Amino acid sequence: TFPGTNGLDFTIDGTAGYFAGSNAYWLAFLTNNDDVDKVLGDAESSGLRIMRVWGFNDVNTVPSSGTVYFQLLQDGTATINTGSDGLERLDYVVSSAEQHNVKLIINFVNNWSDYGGIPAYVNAFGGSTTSWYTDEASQAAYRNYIKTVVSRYIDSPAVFAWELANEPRCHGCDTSVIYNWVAATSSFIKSIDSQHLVCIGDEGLGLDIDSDGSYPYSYYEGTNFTLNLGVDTIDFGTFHLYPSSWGVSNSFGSPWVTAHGAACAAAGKPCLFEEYGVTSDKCSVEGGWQQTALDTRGIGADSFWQFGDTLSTGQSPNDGYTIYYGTDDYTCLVTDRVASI
Ligand SMILES: *[C@@H]1O[C@H](CO)[C@@H](O)[C@H](O)[C@H]1NC(C)=O
Repeated sequence: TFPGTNGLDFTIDGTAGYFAGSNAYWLAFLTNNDDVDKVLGDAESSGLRIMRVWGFNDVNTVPSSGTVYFQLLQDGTATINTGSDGLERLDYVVSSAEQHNVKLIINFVNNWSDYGGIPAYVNAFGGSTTSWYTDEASQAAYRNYIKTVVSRYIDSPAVFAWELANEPRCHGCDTSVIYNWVAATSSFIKSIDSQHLVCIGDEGLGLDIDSDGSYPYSYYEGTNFTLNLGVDTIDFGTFHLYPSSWGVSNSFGSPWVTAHGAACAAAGKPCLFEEYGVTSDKCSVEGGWQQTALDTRGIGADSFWQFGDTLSTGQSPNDGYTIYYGTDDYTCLVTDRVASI
């Protein structure tokens, strides 16, 4: 039975529960299978049921030999890499997730320039980071890429959800730009695969319910959380949380979770608290957020940003948010936490 929803709860194998997960954006960019297995086994033994990974890796020129990439976007043409240093790495991750009782969230483009993103489509096809949503050349490539990836794992019970993008924004755009794109893209996915969950991947910006007046609740980044969540072909909401990056205090975080949970409840769909992080005082600050998420109606799961581990190639990436397996912060925010759910 694939992961699903039942009212405000998520389900895995047909059973409802609150699920803890993490993010490991880089998992399908490794080239060592043993390291993939270590990460997913460490997640599994720690009680992480969901892992969110990048399902994209867009380049404007072919990288060095040995470097993983999933799509070359160059001079008006897309070329998808299905070889051993292309989407076969994502294949191994899905296989390993099936062997390790981990369900994956797999997304299809970045908002940001990291690993190409909407900027790499602009470089290849023209336009701008706001026009992208409605530009024919970009959207055709994007959809073809989506169909290419979805078709690889259409029958896998290890896919939690297909996710449109990482943190899509449309700065200054009418909120209908993203809304129509969400509706069209999610309907496209459901036309290919009627059975897996689909979500957006946005940060949750643009929310009137329980607003504190601060900028994250405004609609000027192009997203309207309640509007988009009403799309029939989206199964659950996503929101992220970075107070200092956003110009707000950490005290905004728990109320941000409360406000999104209320919005999810109103929509009749679960919310995934899909990224959150601070770079210091993690146990205390993130622990507070985690408790709010467990206590809030409509929050069905959460996944901290980000998982860390020791790989054969060295420590996995440290962006200051990384919580490494075997450390005290990992005990606080993962192993203790999951055991107590
Ligand atoms: C956000 O969507 C809600 C519907 O869920 C709508 O009532 C509100 O007007 C929208 N606001 C903007 C600026 O899109």
